[PDB]
Amino acid sequence: APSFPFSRASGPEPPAEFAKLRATNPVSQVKLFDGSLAWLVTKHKDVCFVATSEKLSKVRTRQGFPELSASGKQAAKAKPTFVDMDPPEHMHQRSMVEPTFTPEAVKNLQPYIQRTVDDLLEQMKQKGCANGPVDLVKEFALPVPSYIIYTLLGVPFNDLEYLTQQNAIRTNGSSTAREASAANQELLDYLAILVEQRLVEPKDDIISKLCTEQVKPGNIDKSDAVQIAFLLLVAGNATMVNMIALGVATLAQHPDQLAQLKANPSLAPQFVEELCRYHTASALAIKRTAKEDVMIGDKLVRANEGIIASNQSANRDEEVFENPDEFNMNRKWPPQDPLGFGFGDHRCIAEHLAKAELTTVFSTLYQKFPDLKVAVPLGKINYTPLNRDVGIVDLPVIF
Ligand code: HEM
Repeated sequence: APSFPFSRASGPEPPAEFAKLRATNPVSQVKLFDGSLAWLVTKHKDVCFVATSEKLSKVRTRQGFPELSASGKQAAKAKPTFVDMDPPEHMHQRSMVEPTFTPEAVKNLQPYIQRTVDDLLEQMKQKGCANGPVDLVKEFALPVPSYIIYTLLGVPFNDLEYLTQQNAIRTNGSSTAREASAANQELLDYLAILVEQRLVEPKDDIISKLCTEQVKPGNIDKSDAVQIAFLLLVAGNATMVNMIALGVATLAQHPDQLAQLKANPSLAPQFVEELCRYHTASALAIKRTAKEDVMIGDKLVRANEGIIASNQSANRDEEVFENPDEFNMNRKWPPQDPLGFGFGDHRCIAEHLAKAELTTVFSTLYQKFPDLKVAVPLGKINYTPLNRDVGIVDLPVIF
């Protein structure tokens, strides 16, 4: 049983193991850091099965759950939020904050997403590059998703820059465990104060809605509200930052596509669709434990055994996506859903918001900076460690 997670074949590529497994052993056992075993599912149809089967559980207190790291096993001890719940608890809590993320709500949020992007671009422009290239991640990819979610949660404008920096420290590879936990506790402390404040004088934000609709009636307590707000903040932020950076690098990598996008920003939506399929920046979030025996392919997964369903592999499944390893914004899409945001009840709560942010970014970036260019050989791009999810640490650009 090979050790898992696997390492990316190279900076921008997925682990080489998946293609081989999809062809010769689509459902196989892998070995986790603690020596335990787990079933790895690599085919699109099977990943969808795991994501929706009622015989599988997301509860991390179940023996057999596939924790992939030492830290993961520790976090599994904290009280759970909806990300780690099964029905009926799952939707009972998730529906408390879903309103803000509906397709309709996100459509109404579009002008705000656009002004946020426009302002950040203007700041990056007036920040010039006269004395050298700028780091597109720090100056743009990081603040876009950060300012948006923080603002949606209820954070005041003046605190955005500092809070964006602290949240980044949580996941920065350079941060020490101490600095990471310190930033973590700090954000939690800050949200606690926001909840106390909003309980007294509610405003138009997620935290206020939680306080008024759930804390006051007694449906959840203050700490619960804090944890839910924290989940929404930390869940997909770092992924959003990486997707934006990955998007720019990909366009640099494929001049033809960039030319087409520049000529027709209306293609932004399809570019984003292909990006979320091609670069599956969140590939280790579909995990379960079997509540009872379940058959998947030619394998029997016994009760209490763990399962990891790779949506990254599913997104390269040649049986669903023709020429899966080719980035093609003009790709002819199959009836099957790409799985960059998961599948089933747990499907990313912010999928529509995420796509709206990316679409806004790629329909505006090259309009503002037609000559935007990565100011370093593409082969030198600073990617996240190969043993981690795909992403980019920093990206020097000129425009
Ligand atoms: C391009 C960026 C993003 C990607 C690629 C992404 C991907 C994912 C994936 C793969 C899952 C697992 C879904 C499943 O269990 O099937 C997920 C869950 C989740 N994401 Fe995201 N996400 C992104 C952005 C966001 C943002 C912006 C937020 C925060 C506002 C967010 C909040 C969450 C939450 C709370 C869950 C858990 C949902 C549940 O279990 O019910 N995501 N995301």
